[PDB]
Amino acid sequence: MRECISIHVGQAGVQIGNACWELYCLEHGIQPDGQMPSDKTIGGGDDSFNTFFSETGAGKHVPRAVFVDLEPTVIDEVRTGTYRQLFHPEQLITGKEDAANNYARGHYTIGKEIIDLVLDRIRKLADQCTGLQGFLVFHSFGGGTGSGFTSLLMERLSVDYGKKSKLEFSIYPAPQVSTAVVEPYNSILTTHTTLEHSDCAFMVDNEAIYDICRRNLDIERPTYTNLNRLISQIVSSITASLRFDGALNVDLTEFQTNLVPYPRIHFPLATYAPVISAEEQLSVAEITNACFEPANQMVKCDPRHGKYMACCLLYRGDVVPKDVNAAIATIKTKRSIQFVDWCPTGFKVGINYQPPTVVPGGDLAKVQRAVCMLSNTTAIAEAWARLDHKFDLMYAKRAFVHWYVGEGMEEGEFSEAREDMAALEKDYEEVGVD
Amino acid sequence: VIELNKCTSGQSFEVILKPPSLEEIQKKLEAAEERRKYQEAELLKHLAEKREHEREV
Amino acid sequence: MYTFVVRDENSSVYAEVSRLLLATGQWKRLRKDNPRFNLMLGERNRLPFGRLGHEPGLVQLVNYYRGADKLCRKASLVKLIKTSPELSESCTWFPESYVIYPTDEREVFAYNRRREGREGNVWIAKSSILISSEASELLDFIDVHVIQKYLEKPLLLEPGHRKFDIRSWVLVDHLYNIYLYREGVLRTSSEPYNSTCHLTNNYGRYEEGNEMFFEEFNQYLMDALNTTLENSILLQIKHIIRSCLMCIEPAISTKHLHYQSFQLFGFDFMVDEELKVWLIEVNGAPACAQKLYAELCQGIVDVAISSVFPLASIFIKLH
Amino acid sequence: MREIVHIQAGQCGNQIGAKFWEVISDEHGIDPTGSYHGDSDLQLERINVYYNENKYVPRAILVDLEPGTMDSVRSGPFGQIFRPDNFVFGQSGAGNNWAKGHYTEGAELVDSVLDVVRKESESCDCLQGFQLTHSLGGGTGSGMGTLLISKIREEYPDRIMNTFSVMPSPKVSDTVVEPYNATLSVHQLVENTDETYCIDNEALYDICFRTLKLTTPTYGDLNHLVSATMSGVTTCLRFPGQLNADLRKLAVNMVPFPRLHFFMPGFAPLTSLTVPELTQQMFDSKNMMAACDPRHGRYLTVAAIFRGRMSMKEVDEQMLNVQNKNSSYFVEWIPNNVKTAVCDIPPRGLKMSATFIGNSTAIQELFKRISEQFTAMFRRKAFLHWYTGEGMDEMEFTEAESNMNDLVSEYQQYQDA
Ligand SMILES: */C1=C\C(=O)C/C(C)=C\C=C\C(=O)O[C@H]([C@H](O)NC(=O)/C=C\C=C\C)C/C(C)=C/[C@@H]2COC[C@H](C1)O2
Ligand SMILES: Nc1nc2c(ncn2[C@@H]2O[C@H](COP(=O)(O)OP(=O)(O)OP(=O)(O)O)[C@@H](O)[C@H]2O)c(=O)[nH]1
Ligand SMILES: Nc1ncnc2c1ncn2[C@@H]1O[C@H](COP(=O)(O)OP(=O)(O)CP(=O)(O)O)[C@@H](O)[C@H]1O
Ligand SMILES: Nc1nc2c(ncn2[C@@H]2O[C@H](COP(=O)(O)OP(=O)(O)O)[C@@H](O)[C@H]2O)c(=O)[nH]1
Ligand SMILES: [Ca+2]
Ligand SMILES: [Ca+2]
Ligand SMILES: [Ca+2]
Ligand SMILES: [Cl-]
Ligand SMILES: [Mg+2]
Ligand SMILES: [Mg+2]
Ligand SMILES: [Mg+2]
Repeated sequence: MRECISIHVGQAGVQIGNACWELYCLEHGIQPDGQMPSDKTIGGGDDSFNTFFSETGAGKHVPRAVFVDLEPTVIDEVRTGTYRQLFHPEQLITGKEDAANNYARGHYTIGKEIIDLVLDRIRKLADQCTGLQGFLVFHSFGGGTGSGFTSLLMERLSVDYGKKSKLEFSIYPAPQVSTAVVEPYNSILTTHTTLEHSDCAFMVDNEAIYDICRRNLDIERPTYTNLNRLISQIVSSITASLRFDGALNVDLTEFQTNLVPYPRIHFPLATYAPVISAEEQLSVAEITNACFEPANQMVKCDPRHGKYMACCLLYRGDVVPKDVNAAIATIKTKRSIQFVDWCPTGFKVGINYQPPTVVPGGDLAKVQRAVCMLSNTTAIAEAWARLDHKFDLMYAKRAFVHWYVGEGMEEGEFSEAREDMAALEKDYEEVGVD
Repeated sequence: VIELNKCTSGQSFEVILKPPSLEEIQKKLEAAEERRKYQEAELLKHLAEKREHEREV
Repeated sequence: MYTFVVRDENSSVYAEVSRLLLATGQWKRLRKDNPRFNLMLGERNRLPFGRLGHEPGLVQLVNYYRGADKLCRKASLVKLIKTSPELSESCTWFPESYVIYPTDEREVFAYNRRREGREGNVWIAKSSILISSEASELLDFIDVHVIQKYLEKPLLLEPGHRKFDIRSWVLVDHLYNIYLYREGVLRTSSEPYNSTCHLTNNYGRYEEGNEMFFEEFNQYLMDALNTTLENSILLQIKHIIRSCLMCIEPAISTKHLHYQSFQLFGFDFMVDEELKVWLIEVNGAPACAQKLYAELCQGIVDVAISSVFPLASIFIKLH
Repeated sequence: MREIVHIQAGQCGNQIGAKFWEVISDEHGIDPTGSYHGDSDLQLERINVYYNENKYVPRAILVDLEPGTMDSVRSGPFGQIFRPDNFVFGQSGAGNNWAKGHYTEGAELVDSVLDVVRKESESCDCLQGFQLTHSLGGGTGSGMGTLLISKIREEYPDRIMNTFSVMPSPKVSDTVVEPYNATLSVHQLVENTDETYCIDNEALYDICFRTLKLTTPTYGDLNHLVSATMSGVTTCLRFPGQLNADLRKLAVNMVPFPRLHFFMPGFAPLTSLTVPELTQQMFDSKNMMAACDPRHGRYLTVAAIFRGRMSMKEVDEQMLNVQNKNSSYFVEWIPNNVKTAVCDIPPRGLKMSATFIGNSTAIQELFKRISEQFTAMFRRKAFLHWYTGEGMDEMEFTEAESNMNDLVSEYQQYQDA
């Protein structure tokens, strides 16, 4: 057993973290006070769920997590909410004044002053680990904290935990819910500074989640609470292999091995099904087919018009291999699934037999079987092209640049970040198009 | 179908259809802080010039 | 009010659609890089499909199918036919073809089989032109091409012993309905065929602009060959259109997609002297014969655009 | 990013400021004695932004160079809610003269104002910044107000400075020298505010007269509009929500270039009631308060605030409709430049309302009008003796006119781009 530390940065990171830990408690039979009656080893152990939870003598199961935000109102909701007793104050870090949607403010001006405290709190968690595998880092692209503080943190984690893996869950900006015109800037600045430091990053476009909530959950105007419940299901599907017994994706290194053959192209597409409203049960073939439908993806884009480098199917519930194989056969003859020439055309499959857990009085119906597909396709680069074009339109007139320069950033950091992104778009193109 | 592993909690397998520095960070942050300090000193200088004109009027 | 942008200034078809849309009074043309459009009349190359369908509250439509290039380049059509089971290596209505790079089907280019069998052994090399009965001429010339069997027995129009090709215009809407415009055109040679007179791209003598329309070809087929255009030729044309377009549909359909596509294609056919129709080419960005612009362009507006954006049949539907 | 400190200076500044505090006190359930007597938790959640604490006192400093208007304020409806020490006034008046406000009488009082600003700032947990209400056309709000801003920026250079600035018009005018005082003031604002809401008195007048059919508007009727609009544009600072929730975040979303921070506010409804009606009204020039036609320029950025119980779905729809309809008036090189917020609590007397804040290049028209009225006099040096007798030289006027014409050109540049 090797531990994983989760770090939740800024509003989106923290609020998604609170939804994930709540769901993790429900999947593992951990109560709000941290008690877990099914755990028969009091005060410790090396079960699979101990990757995510430590234990106290009194039998409390404590998330291996840190929450950081540059203003206090989000993390105060963690301190007073349902799962408050899970956490101790050292895990919860707040400043007084936020980054005002400005990467430079998060990274340089305020980042400089709180980074050491954050690293101390993470080290207290690291020191209780026998074999820390690494970090899962949750943040927005668009916020000043989620963008600017995260990139600073990622750099300092490479320095202090050089052999450790780092995975991201990153919220890509969407105008129907975004709070800042400058989000493209923030997204590009943080992607440029973080790219060398992250081994695998799962991007979730708020646009896609919003649309799934509207179309499949019949919510007219999704809130963050609705979005975060859905996001946490996908996150849980991805981390299940670390927290339950299994032979697939059982450590963070294997995420890279199995999904990322080229270090810069480390952004797998997640597709999830089924999403059914809590106000008619789908077969293995149906849910697997649904993984090739753009409407179920976490980022809207067209995989038919790129190439796959890897594909992992993560099932939960009543699924047996024979049904998976028959469904793969079917779908191969109906669909445009082209791998690059230097990778095998194939699927890694994991099945966990416990169905998905739903949050009581959530929007999501209980199902008998669900699947998350992680595919590393070049089609996800469509999302980089969208953002880069937005960046270009504003940067050409230097709109809003003075805000960043005024926090002590140099203007050349913009064009350097941008150039890095143009080389990324070109990398995807070379891998992906004949 | 390769690498079939089974336990009580599930199973996993593979289907193949076809083969083929602290100091540099410190420095960057401090250079930015120095640029913030410079722009602030330029501003206080300009404000001081205004105070002088006020006194002259 | 609907909004549209124009990103291809040299499209005669879309210049006319543009003009028609504005005269309804219910469309506004936006600047070409304004993202708030309902309709993109897109550029021919590197149309940024990945920027479509991300505008909250705008149903967005574009006049090209992404992936349709597969059908509409020489080498990639040949590959599509040879590698798709529903079309196949043995497809009866597409002339024997090989992709030749200056993988390469040089060795597979069957030339010797025919030489040895005393059969007509004339081929045509082209890309995206040389006609010869000698392999090394064609291979030399090419040093991405296709070498395709040249049809030595074309149907010849009388008077003047002369070759033609048939251009059919097909519109595929957002629902993947396939509409064949009921007016086609024969592009004629006006030089007698001698085995200039071989490529159909004395000019003007038999018909205005070396364009014979369907009314006159049908009359000709009746008088000289005792049959019709419908029976002798259009059954085959419709079969081929449908077979080609149904084959790529899973690759290009916009049915469950966050943006929608339509496209106008020009199919080019040859007719041999047994009244067998052969596909030669599919054009992704056709123009139209001068007299047929207004009718076709209106039809694009009714069937591809107003279908998705209602205001306040010239086509045969291939089912 | 909690507390704001409010400053109101001179007659106009204190008359509109008094009304602002009246209206927002009613919205937060605060009575004239400072006691909370409301129904909803939304009212108290962000109360600390504007009020110190079971009594709630406005974080507000009242400034004048004469006593009269402040005596009226103290006797006025909510007069007793202000902190007594927060009234800072001299005796001598400023005679509608910027030089008296800025350089002579104002200079003698400004230190005592700063003493009180500091005592209020010092008991802030985390001061966001300052909001000033004033006129540009008189002497105290204009000359002393811009003096105050410069001194506040020297002591709090990393805090946001926001003004509600009433711009003079010949048609609703006290003196002929208003253009001179406004021109001198505008060069100060350009340098030393982060956000300025430009409120044209002629616009307020024409709304009362043409639209509301008040056949003889008083300052009181103009101020009633203004205070309603100020209530609208501060909703995001004062109640729970996501967007523009503090002064800095608002600036970062609204101000693409530092000097172009002059906004046109709007209110709907203004009719002598559906989401489509609000939405169309809030984008109509007749509902806007700077007397500039937005169809004559381009929006850099817009914030739209809806208040009341309404369908958020239909709000998103209407907001999208307006932009996709008149997309020619939004610069294409700031993507997604219109942001919409919705607060559940409606203003007094209305089931729903909307407030508009536009950063439009058309605002240039307001600066050009002032510029022309300045020149008409300044070319004859008319009325200058009032300023030179306080120590100023003609060169300071030449420089202010130049600075204002430079602002006008900078707007023009982005209008064409
Ligand atoms: C101040 C009001 C006061 O002193 C006089 C009274 C009793 C009412 C004034 C109403 C008023 O100004 O209403 C304005 C519009 O004329 N109202 C409408 O357009 C109403 C419905 C339209 C349907 C199509 C709107 C304003 C400016 C109201 C403000 C809100 O803030 C408080 C302030 C009270 O009135
Ligand atoms: N999915 C989701 N997105 C969120 C959430 N909160 C914020 N966002 C998105 O995150 C972006 C804004 O960044 P935030 O995380 O709020 O900002 P921050 O990290 O707190 O940074 P500052 O407030 O500028 O200090 C936008 O694109 C939002 O729509 C959340 O709970 N869930
Ligand atoms: N296999 C074949 N046998 C006989 N003639 C052929 C032929 N392939 C091409 N041709 C002749 O050559 C002409 C031009 O060929 P092709 O269709 O390849 O060029 P092109 O791309 O310019 C047509 P378009 O303008 O329709 O795109 C055809 O119309 C026909 O006259
Ligand atoms: N809207 C409005 N304008 C006012 C009011 N009182 C004065 N004005 C305007 O303010 C300007 C005069 O400045 P004033 O505030 O009276 O002078 P000060 O006391 O020296 O700051 C002119 O443009 C007047 O039209 C008021 O209550 N409301
Ligand atoms: Ca245990
Ligand atoms: Ca590393
Ligand atoms: Ca004195
Ligand atoms: Cl290490
Ligand atoms: Mg935040
Ligand atoms: Mg062609
Ligand atoms: Mg006065």
